Order: sequence, then C-alpha cells, then structure tokens
Amino acid sequence: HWGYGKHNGPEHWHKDFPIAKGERQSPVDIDTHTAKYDPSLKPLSVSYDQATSLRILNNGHSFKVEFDDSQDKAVLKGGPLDGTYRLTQFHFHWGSLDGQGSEHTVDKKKYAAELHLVHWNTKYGDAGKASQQPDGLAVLGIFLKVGSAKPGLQKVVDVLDSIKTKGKSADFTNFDPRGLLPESLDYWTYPGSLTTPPLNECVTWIVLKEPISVSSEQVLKFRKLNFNGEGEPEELMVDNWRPAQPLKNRQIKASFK
Ligand SMILES: NS(=O)(=O)c1c(F)c(F)c(SCCO)c(F)c1NC1CCCCCCC1
Ligand SMILES: [Zn+2]
Repeated sequence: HWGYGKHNGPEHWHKDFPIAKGERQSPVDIDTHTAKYDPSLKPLSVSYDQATSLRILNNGHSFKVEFDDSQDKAVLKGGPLDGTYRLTQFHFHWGSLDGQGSEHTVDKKKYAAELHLVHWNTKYGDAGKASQQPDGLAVLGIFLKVGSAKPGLQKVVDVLDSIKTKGKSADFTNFDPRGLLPESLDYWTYPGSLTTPPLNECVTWIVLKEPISVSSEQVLKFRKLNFNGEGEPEELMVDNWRPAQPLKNRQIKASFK
C-alpha cells in the first residue's frame, strides 16, 4: 500500500493513482511575488459556532478529527467559493524536524506542519460524491511554526497517547476548531487536489497567509505517534507530507495586497 516511505511514498503514488501526474495536483509552492491580488475575491466566511466533533483516529498516515456533517453546523463560504461547504474533518501533516512538515511552501519556505480543515460542497449531498467533482471540496490550510504554544491545540495533543498506533480511535467531543485559527483570514487560493491517494482533482485550496504558533512540546507529541500498527516494528509518524507539485497551467490568487 501507499504511504510516506522510500518504497511507497509520494514518488510511487502515480503507479496506483495515475492522477498523481495530473494538471491540478497539490500541494504547490506559493510564489508570493507571482500570486495575483484579486480584488474580486471575498472575505472568507468561517462559521464554526455549532461544530460538533465526534471522534479522533490514527489511520496509519496521520490522525483525523471527524465531525458531524449531517447538517450545516460548521461551514465555510465566501472567499473564492460559490455555495456552502460543510466541515467533515481536520488533520495535520508534520515533519521530523521543525524545518519541514508543511505541504504547501511559501517562496520555498517549509513550515513545521500544516493543518487541513476539509469541507465538502453541500450541493453534492455527501463527501464521496463531492470528491468526484472539480468544485467538490474546499480545504482550508494553515501553517504551523514552532514558538509559543497554541492553547486551542492542547486538547488534541493531550489525547494522542490514546491513539498511538494505526487503527486506534477514541471519542473526541466538544473540540472547537476556532481555537486553531490565526487572527487574519488573508489567503491564497488555487484549484488543486487531495494530497493523498486517490489524489482526486476536486479541491479549491484556501491557504492562510498567517501561520499559527505551536510549541515544541506540542509538535513533540505529534512526533510520538506511530505509522505502524501495534505489534509491528515501530516507525515514528513523521514526514507525512507530499512535496510541492508542478503548478502547470494555474494561477494562485491572493485575497490581499
Ligand atoms: N490532505 S488533504 O486535505 O488534501 C485530504 C483531503 F482533502 C481529503 F478530503 C481526504 S479524504 C479522501 C481520501 O480518502 C484526505 F484523506 C486528505 N488527506 C489525508 C492526509 C493523509 C493522512 C490520512 C488522514 C486523512 C487526510
Ligand atoms: Zn492534508
């Protein structure tokens, strides 16, 4: 199966998922000087007031916090988007060291981690259907740098010892994702893809300019997770990021400047 290692990592994925060499793959490097300010772009509307987190899983690739998306409770709209996108889950990608871990890069700079809040367009009724559409998903990406702790992340990190190995899950209620957001909602946006198999080209990416700060203690807890299932040789879950892919025939638009 696919993963993040030498024999099954990103450079191999195209064998099982030919779309890996497609025209709108993610992530990308965001050239800040080349991104076009678009005064037509709207402020992003993040309405996470009624979010209902349900569970947290270690799936052997990352961990994901999944939400109740059976009614508009936590929705994204505006920005570059037409229509309403419901939040289904968030997850992170991170590195073995603080100088790598993000999927997107900014003028080639890598961040220590990247948070993805995954939303699906309600016009398609369910996330599976939405993933088959070019405007099906909107992923809000937030960079993490290491410095001051993020208090709103602490409830996540403190639960990770309970899901150390692949397949372990736990109930995870009343987590408020508003505590993961930076002050500014200035963003870059472009059409792209899932960053893991099946790599579907179904995502409107919205990448915030302003990172959040997390502490070294917080990211050390991410790096204590394991890729392996219990009983298998121990492999620390680190460097679960896809590198930047060719921009091809895309422009990155900026909501600011
Ligand atoms: N990274 S991402 O935000 O483009 C992303 C989606 F938008 C998705 F909608 C999904 S779910 C559809 C794939 O089966 C996804 F897995 C990822 N990637 C996964 C990261 C790899 C580790 C698995 C944990 C799930 C998220
Ligand atoms: Zn992701």
